[PDB]
Amino acid sequence: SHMCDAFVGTWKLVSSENFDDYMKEVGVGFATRKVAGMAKPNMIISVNGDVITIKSESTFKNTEISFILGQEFDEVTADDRKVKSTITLDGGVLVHVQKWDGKSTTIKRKREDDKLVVECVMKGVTSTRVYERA
Ligand SMILES: O=C(O)C1=C(C(=O)Nc2sc3c(c2-c2nc(C4CC4)no2)CCC(F)(F)C3)CCOC1
Ligand SMILES: [Cl-]
Repeated sequence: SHMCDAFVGTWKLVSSENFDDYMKEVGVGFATRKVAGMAKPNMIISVNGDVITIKSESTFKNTEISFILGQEFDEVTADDRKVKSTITLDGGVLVHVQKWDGKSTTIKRKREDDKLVVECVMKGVTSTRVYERA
């Protein structure tokens, strides 16, 4: 067992706040924002040895990353940015930093009660997306 075990499973989106504005800050175009904002993804998190896999599954699009904590990887985001990403565990929080074109955004995942809370931040704009077990 590992601390990361509290994340593993299949999670469904139950609430979203400020996501359109977060996407605007990131640079997502209008049509993608509208379709993304309508999505109700499932988030599937699994671990095999040192490799963590996170899959986001929705209508329109499925995206999946696999990574080792602390080890940078190149990532194509759901909005088609090519970014360089690093994910670490900081005091029980999974912290995902994405860098591209001199910009940065951070996505944090935290277990709070029976929820998986996702906080997305770009400059001063935060979006909070709450998932529950499917
Ligand atoms: O997993 C999340 O809740 C999180 C995110 C999420 O779900 N984004 C989703 S789902 C989803 C899409 C996007 C999306 N994002 C973005 C920019 C903001 C990054 N452009 O498109 C597009 C296609 C889809 F078919 F509609 C399905 C993004 C932020 O980090 C947590
Ligand atoms: Cl780490």
